[PDB]
Amino acid sequence: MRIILLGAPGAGKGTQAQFIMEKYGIPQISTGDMLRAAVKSGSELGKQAKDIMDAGKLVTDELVIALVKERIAQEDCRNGFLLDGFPRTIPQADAMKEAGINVDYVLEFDVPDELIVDRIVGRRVHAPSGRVYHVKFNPPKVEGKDDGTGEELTTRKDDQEETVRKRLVEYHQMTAPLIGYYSKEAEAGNTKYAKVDGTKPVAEVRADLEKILG
Ligand SMILES: Nc1ncnc2c1ncn2[C@@H]1O[C@H](COP(=O)(O)OP(=O)(O)OP(=O)(O)OP(=O)(O)OP(=O)(O)OC[C@H]2O[C@@H](n3cnc4c(N)ncnc43)[C@H](O)[C@@H]2O)[C@@H](O)[C@H]1O
Repeated sequence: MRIILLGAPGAGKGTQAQFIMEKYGIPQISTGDMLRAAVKSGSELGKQAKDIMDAGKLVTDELVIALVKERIAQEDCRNGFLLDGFPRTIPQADAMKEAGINVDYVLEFDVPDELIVDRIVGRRVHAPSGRVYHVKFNPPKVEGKDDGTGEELTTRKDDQEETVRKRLVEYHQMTAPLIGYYSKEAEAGNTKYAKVDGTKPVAEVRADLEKILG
């Protein structure tokens, strides 16, 4: 099956992606992880994102579409995948449609703007796997360590307050309209749409999603 996760910065998409992946056995396609990885390794496809991400702005549709195409062509996506942080704009959604990439579920994670900044300062990550934690809301089993590899967790270069605020603006400008776009898609019978309350505890959000996805 094919799923799109939608919602504001910090809404909880990546956290639940992990559960959907390890549960329904489809790969997580995370544009944020992919772009960070490209920057880290200096890969020709995506190293360009470095400064853009630092400024809290969106990377060009052109760049991210290329990355997803390349990722989605891999054997492990043949029977479905989870798009997490993509599409991010209408043109990104349109490209998918032009390329014949329909999806079965669009899942919207609703969180009030006012919870976003506070929430994200607690965020810690394991960049090699893309796993994410929160020091209060979803701590690692061992303080400061990734559960799976025991490596020291880091803080994302773009998780600073000022940068989160810029991302939230860009989100409302460019990304928020995908709610209407995919709702219309659902009204046309092209996919299923569901909104979840992303203010509930992680386990409860996981439970709600299970109800939706079966
Ligand atoms: N398609 C695209 N086009 C153009 N540019 C692109 C692009 N994709 C990426 N980019 C670029 O990359 C930069 C960052 O993009 P990206 O990394 O994709 O997203 P973000 O806006 O930076 O923040 P997230 O979307 O990763 O948050 P989330 O909804 O996954 O929530 P999370 O599960 O982490 O949780 C947040 C925190 O809270 C915790 N938490 C999770 N759920 C809950 C809960 N229910 N209650 C309490 N805490 C919770 C977590 O543990 C964590 O600490 C962009 O600004 C841009 O430059």
